[PDB]
Amino acid sequence: SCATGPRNCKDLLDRGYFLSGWHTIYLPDCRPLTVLCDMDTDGGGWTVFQRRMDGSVDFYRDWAAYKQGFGSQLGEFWLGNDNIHALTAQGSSELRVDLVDFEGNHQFAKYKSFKVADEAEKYKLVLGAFVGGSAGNSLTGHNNNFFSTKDQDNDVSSSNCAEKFQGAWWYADCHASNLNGLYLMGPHESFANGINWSAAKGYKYSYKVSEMKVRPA
Ligand SMILES: [Ca+2]
Repeated sequence: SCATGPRNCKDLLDRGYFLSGWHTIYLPDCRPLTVLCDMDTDGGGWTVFQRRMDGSVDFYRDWAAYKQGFGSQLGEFWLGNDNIHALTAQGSSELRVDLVDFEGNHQFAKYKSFKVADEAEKYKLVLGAFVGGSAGNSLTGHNNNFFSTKDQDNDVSSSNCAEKFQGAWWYADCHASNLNGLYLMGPHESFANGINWSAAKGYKYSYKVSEMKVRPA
């Protein structure tokens, strides 16, 4: 129950769950949620809120879809903005982004803190210092931006970034990263509308794998 249950994947790691997989955690208001724990990468204890791997799931979705979450525990998913807010509300959480290209290269980026606000604040990103990683830094430029989807434009562009770049993100005008973009399978001719992390592979290369995950700082 909520009284003794784990709050996140680090609690689960501490209790001896050493394999990655789906486990029940209890959010701050006691709402139970099934989450994916990455117990392997970089010490383990990471709660995964976004996964792309094969293009099986459509990510070009509306506000309601991103709010509640969508996809599959067996594959690709977005955990949901209400869930991500709740998970990052208590304490301080570090963010790790893991990427794999189509050539087999693994790259990563790490940030010292990560929070998303509530729906009233349009799931605004509150991002701490870049730590490092082979992927470089394509998220700091998104700090303090609201989340936007195709049907709800909260970006700082005269354009509709989510529609123009075919994703959903804390778009500014418009992006350095676009991990909820189209699954375009490596090099693409269209500009900046793929699973792009521009500090590493630029605006015309879409990654094979994306994983976004959090753990107590
Ligand atoms: Ca706009």
